[PDB]
Amino acid sequence: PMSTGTFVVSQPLNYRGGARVEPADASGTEKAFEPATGRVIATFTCSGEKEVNLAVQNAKAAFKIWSQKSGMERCRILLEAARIIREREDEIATMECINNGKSIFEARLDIDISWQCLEYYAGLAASMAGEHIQLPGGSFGYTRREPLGVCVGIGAWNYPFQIASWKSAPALACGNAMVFKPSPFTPVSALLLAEIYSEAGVPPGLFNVVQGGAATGQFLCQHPDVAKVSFTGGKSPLIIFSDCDMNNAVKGALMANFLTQGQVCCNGTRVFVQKEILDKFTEEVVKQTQRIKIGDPLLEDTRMGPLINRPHLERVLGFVKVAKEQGAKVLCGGDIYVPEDPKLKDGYYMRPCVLTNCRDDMTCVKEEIFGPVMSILSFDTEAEVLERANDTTFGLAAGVFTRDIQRAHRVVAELQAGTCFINNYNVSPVELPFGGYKKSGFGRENGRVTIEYYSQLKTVCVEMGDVESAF
Amino acid sequence: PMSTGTFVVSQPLNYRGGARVEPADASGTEKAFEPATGRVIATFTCSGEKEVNLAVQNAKAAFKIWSQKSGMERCRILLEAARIIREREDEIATMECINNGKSIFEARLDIDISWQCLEYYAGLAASMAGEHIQLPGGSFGYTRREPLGVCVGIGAWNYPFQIASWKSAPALACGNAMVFKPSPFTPVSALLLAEIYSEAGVPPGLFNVVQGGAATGQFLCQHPDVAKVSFTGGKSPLIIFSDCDMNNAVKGALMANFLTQGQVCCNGTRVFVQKEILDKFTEEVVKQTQRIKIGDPLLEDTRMGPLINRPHLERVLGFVKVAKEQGAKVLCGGDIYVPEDPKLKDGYYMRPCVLTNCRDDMTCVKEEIFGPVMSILSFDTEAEVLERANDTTFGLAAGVFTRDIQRAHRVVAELQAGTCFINNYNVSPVELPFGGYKKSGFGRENGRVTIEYYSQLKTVCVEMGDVESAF
Amino acid sequence: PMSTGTFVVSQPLNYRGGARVEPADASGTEKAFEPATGRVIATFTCSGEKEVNLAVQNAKAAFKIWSQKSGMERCRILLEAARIIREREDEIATMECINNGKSIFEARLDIDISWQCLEYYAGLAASMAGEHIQLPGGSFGYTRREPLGVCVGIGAWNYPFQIASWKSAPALACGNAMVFKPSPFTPVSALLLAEIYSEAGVPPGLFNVVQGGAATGQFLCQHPDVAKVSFTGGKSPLIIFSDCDMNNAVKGALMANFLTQGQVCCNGTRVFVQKEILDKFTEEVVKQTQRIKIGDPLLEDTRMGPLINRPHLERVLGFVKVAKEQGAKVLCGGDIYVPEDPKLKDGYYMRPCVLTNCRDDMTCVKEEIFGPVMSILSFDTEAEVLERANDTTFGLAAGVFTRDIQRAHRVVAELQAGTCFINNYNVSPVELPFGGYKKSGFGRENGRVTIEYYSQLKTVCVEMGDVESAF
Amino acid sequence: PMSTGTFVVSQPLNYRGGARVEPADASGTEKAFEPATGRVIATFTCSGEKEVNLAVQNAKAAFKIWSQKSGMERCRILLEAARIIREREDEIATMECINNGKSIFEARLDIDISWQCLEYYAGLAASMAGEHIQLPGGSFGYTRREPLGVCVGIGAWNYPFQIASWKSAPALACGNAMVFKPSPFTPVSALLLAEIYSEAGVPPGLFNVVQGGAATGQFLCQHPDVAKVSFTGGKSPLIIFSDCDMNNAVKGALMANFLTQGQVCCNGTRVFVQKEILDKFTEEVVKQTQRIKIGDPLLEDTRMGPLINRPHLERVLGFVKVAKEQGAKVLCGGDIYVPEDPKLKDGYYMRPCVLTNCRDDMTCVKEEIFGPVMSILSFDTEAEVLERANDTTFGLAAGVFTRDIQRAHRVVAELQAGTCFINNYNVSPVELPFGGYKKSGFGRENGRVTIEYYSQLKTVCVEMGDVESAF
Repeated sequence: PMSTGTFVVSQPLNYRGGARVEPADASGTEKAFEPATGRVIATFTCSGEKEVNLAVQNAKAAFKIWSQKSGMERCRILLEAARIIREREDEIATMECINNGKSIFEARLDIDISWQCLEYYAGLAASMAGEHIQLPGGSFGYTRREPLGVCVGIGAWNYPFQIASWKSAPALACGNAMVFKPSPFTPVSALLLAEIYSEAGVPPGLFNVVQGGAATGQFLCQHPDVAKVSFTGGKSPLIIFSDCDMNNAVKGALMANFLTQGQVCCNGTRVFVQKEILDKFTEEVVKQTQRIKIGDPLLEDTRMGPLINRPHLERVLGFVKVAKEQGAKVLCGGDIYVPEDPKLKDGYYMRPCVLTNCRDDMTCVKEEIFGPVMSILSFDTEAEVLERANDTTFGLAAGVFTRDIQRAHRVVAELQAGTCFINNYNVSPVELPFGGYKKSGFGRENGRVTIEYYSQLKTVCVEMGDVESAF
Repeated sequence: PMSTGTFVVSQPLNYRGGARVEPADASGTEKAFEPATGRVIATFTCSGEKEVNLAVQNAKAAFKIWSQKSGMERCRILLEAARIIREREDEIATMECINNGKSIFEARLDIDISWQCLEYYAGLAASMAGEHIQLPGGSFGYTRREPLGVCVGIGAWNYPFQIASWKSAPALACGNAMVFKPSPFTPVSALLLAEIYSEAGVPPGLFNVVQGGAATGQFLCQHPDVAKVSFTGGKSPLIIFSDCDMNNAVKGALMANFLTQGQVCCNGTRVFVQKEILDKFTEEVVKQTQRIKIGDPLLEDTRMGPLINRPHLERVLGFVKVAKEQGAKVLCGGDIYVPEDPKLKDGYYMRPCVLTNCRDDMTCVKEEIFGPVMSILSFDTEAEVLERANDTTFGLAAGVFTRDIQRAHRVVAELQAGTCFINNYNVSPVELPFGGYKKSGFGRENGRVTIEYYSQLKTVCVEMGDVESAF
Repeated sequence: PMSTGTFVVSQPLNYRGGARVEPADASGTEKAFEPATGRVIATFTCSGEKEVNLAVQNAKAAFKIWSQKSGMERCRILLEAARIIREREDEIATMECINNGKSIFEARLDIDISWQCLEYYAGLAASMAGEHIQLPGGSFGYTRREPLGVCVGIGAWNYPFQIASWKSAPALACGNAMVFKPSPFTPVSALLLAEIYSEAGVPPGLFNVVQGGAATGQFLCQHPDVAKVSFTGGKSPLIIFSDCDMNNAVKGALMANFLTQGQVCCNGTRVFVQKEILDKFTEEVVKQTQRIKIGDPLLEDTRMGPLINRPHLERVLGFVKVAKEQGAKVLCGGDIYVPEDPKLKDGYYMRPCVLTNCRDDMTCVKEEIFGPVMSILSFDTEAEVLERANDTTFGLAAGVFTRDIQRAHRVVAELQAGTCFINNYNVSPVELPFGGYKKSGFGRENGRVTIEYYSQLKTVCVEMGDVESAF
Repeated sequence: PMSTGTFVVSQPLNYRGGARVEPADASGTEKAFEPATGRVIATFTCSGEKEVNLAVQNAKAAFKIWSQKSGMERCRILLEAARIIREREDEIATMECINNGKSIFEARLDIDISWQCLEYYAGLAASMAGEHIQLPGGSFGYTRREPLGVCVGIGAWNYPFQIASWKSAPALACGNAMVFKPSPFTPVSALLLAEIYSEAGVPPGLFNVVQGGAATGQFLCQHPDVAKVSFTGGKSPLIIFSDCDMNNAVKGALMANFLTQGQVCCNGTRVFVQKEILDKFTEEVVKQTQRIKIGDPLLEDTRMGPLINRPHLERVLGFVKVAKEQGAKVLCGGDIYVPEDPKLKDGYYMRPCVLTNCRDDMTCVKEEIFGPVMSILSFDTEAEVLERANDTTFGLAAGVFTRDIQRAHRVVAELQAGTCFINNYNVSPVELPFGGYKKSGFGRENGRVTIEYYSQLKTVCVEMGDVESAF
């Protein structure tokens, strides 16, 4: 029932004690946009010290109720929330599209990851166990993972609903309360999650929302009743060898660069192509790039939406200008795009860019752009690429395309990237295990480790006999 | 063959590439003492930036060799190290006593923990595995725990050999190298571990030692080739109820206060005693305290050695003076002790102190002393104690003495302490699981969690089929 | 909308390919009853060899489809099944009462365990992973837990819907098909589960139901295409010491003996009471037993329903007759009960029995009755009870009532029972972890172990280098 | 110090109470041989019912002591046993060859796995923990893995010392005793393990040895005080595709067939070779097979020793005769071998056999020979091999040789074998994880699962509040 060019926020954008509330305090005002049209969908207040304290106080009170509930009870409520997310999926997805600009196609995938996340941690809540140890003379020791208390979740604008779910679901599962601060660019979708938690049966104040930027963030970090804060080198390389499957290598390169309008750090933007296939590959990539459907993100066939902001679009367009000044050849795009739909005339659109004759010294190769810009770097040998792509940090991903699996594993072994892809590339947030493949699951280690972030181990030792005095 | 009043360091105190070396660069000079006699056992150079660089560079080189060895090979070496520590135990324990001042009796327990710790992480090294996940169409995702590289360990003076062992054993078991900076108070024992690692078969420079203070520490933290750095409300309460086992409560109180000369934060120095037993308990506690054998730490019957240095002893005596000014009754000790052996005359000795008529407003009750000082606070009800001991942080321990186990579990539940003891109290470092009970073992969570600190998870996704393009 | 004295089966009681079917081959005929009224609710054919073959062949085909689906897809379906069980709970619970005779109070608790069980194994399906190991020279090894194929589940009459869910949920979560053979006494409720699995989206034939007894069972076990079969000394002691909480000890004794009409092996029927409290306890237990509401199991206030069938009721009454012949004093019950409601006149009712002056030589003390019969044995010392109750097997449970927790732990340590209760008793099936406490959860070991029963570990080794020939 | 043609057993071959004993009771007599010479090294008594009882009663007494020792103490003893095995390795390995006939080369590998096994389970013993669960109102539930009691380990003749170690280490690590029955062919080496356990500090009776056959085995299974018994369709295929690395494929085929004189079921004896490379491969395999050094197993350069005994050697030669009658071409070997050393003149030697023009209808292809016999079957397509090798059971292994990894993984997926090898083949016992690769480790799952086999989970529930009565 919701469409592009019509949405306007009509309710308060903070959320405390199970209801939408206006900030009690100001730390500034921000404007949220519909990137597809360039319309202001909200002029909202950033939360001040007093508003931040009301949220934390109200979450501390909920924490006391929720932490005392069983893992079984907590699981029940989180599984309900996942069911509500699943039922209201298209409504949630369209709202994320309206405010962020990603295609409905990509918003649905992010929403899926969100309710899957909830189910996973709900399951972990119901199956949590500590250790029990036997001590001589009937004595014993035991451990328990306990919540920390009020957790602060800091959002980002690229995956607003998903970052909200990903932070709250494990924190809540362990028995914590959370005060969530969305990115000021994207305030809207986090409130849908807040409402859903309430509807599911979460105690009022367990999941609170405070809008604001840096000042709000500082107030949250400095708060004495806040237990923990959950925040959110060379760029991600993609190595294409001459022996690879060309069609799959091209598909992978496009997915690596133009999903989420290339606005993510997990994007494999440094495309190293072997000299022999270099000409054939570039020809095919440009042909395919020029065919990407740009327009209204609510349209099912749209694959490229607008960029997050006008400042952001301008910054990306500046990278393109610097690249051709540094000697790169713009094969296609990197120009402002004006869509055929008149309602989209002032949207933050640009044609996806493919740059060739790229060098390691270039700032477009050295720096993360956060726009749809592919840098094609030519290479000759396996030793050369490994030497050129060594500067990759653990926090980044990497992709390798070669029919030789000895070569593939050898390249992956030497690469310092945390996530490596052989004959594929997935653009998925860092938190998601196994490179965010659809039918992957989460394994057990991801959950165990993220649970440890939102908890602490309490140890109890019960002496059944007499004390062994050294004195 | 080694005794008190005779030891003098005759070799360099830094350790690089399998040998004792002298600092290349200097950041100051320090004096290490024999606390039992007050003798200078070493005048050593604090490592400067160039010395810190040589250590990290030599360890970066060792890591490259060691990380490539199998977990089985790494286990083999760490098990040999444990065997050597076990064989050379008395020699290591006397060295620990000479520089630190703890009784031989307590030093042996710390050396036992140290070789047990190596055996544990050796075992984990041999049994480490990542996850394997199945993906549609014969594709698969998998994970590997990888070492980080060069890790920094920062020693403390209260458990020198044990802290060196505790930080280096997991770090090395993951495939990392380590540059260790002992407390400048206690430089000696870390070199015995250094030598043992070499003897066990560790590649040269895998476990390096840099002496120094804050300046050396800063150069280590600021070093770009350093992957990780492992560093070392109210104080620990002990609640004695009128229904408890008096003899066990007294034994527990003495252990909680006078082990390691009361110089640890783990010590349960805030002793809350119920009004009825208060008189009977204090009488027994003073009787038992006055019987603690003070003297040469290398003597088998010694239970109390000297304090770490003269500044620390003076600071502790200052606390006692302020306490009697604040209105506390010194029941015994808190005075400088002159041992009967003349060689021990300038040792940092004091009689263990018992203070009564203590208040929550007193600085001796509010502040951690790091000396043998017991503060006895009278209480009337269970609600009162819980309200008075609520200010305890998670990093601290707590002890409860009551014959009513419902009362015991109720008290432990309300207490915020990370380690709670029912009808006992163990003074053991926070790292040690299950309150450091002698025949406890480590369980599996401790090892798993500490391994995660010294490692990182690498994910590889192997696509067996074709790429599913969104475009 | 469903009530006692009106239900009659109107559909076939076998289930294959997503529909109810009449057995293709016979192995006899059975009659299922409404124990509350003594009415025949069904006359059904026991499955023959050809019918058993059709169900295993059908399951083998569904297995091939299901085992190829992802853990995530399997989880989705199982969570839908749990949702449907939860929605249709009262309808399932009344059906369980109608055929089995347990109170709706207990029936609801049984249906709760069933859908909780489903959710737990759905969660495990989505998080399943094998191991990944690194081998020298880039080679690697990995494991995968694979389904077995067609699994066979044998039902029991005391927990019909619960046993069906408990066996099918883990088997299905792994990727197996299941042919389920309910107890001929209770054929009805398993078909509600089979219909729910279908409704949830399970492939036709993944959960097939074959009616029959021993012959049907043998054919299933003998079948070559059946991977695995899941089947359904002294008796469970309850030790009441003179120092215990009398009211809690009485409540625990009633729960331990008269839940599920005392028709389970988990029942703590051997009640050892210390000489001093023996008189006081017996007086209170009889007073409380005589207050148990016997009647229509569909009534909310009913705590005791009828016994499974007339043969069973007669067998239990026989035990009571032998007991008074052996010298026991029937304090209350053990007599045929004729309920006030005329529609229940022909139901399998008896008054719950309390026997005193019991001896270890008595057959009522030596043998499991499977009826509401409590045997009170007097005892004098802790050493005496431990000697008299030592004959308890690991498969049984045990209960201890004492205010002294050292005594409690000492008794539990010496007892050979697999499940021990201190100051409580739960009557729960063996499969359920942590003595089947409400708000316990399942922990992680239970699920892990039961998943291992329904799966097998496949190992794959990928050689990346050259083969190291011994020759 | 020990050499071929000189060894004679001079001590009793049963072991009870920390000493070698003569069986109390008999069930026949057997002769043990030196397969290299054909000499009788022992004429020993098979254990009767009374001897089996004495061993069990003795073990039961040591269990009571050992089960009460801490996990830490058992670990210490098992690590000592591993150290003694490691020190006395060459002595144990020569004894293993003397009686079994495997090459000292392979015997040393067996002995390595043995002491590695002990270390792994020693580590698990020290780190064992149960679960702890929190229940409402301060109540709690906890689990503990307890030993079973007296376990029985049945030996095999192909890995005598290794099987003894593989069964005794997890049982003893769990707190059980074990009564071990070696294969009557190989009685000697198990006594070396028995002696070592004693020397390490194991209580007398912990690891007892009863010599005997099937009769002795039955007595052990039938014994009422025995808790558990640990016992020892087409054959293992090896698929060589035309696209593979020929030299590696040949090496792998020789390893798969001629290691342990081809006397194991894990040997990949069904060698399917693609029509194109068939001629080239056969030529190379025969060339390499003819170069295998047959002789004194104690000689360092020996790769093939004699077969276990005269009957086995004769049975294998019979298979070769039937094969050429069925139409197979003996390319090399399958003939009695007379070694140049005159002391080995009556040893059970034969030349390793290579058969070509093999059919699926042949008994040499259908049946497991347990001798050095390779059956080369020609094939044309991938679909054909998968159809011909489908009959492989889960208990068997499989090997695939192809440069195409998609093909390799596709073949491995379709194969029903429990262990699959890509571009390699390891002949290792089933118990060993990750196809028994040298620097593999055991991972965590293997140990977890073999501990569960030798233990039972005891659950304790502590009620802190009031009993919730249904009545």
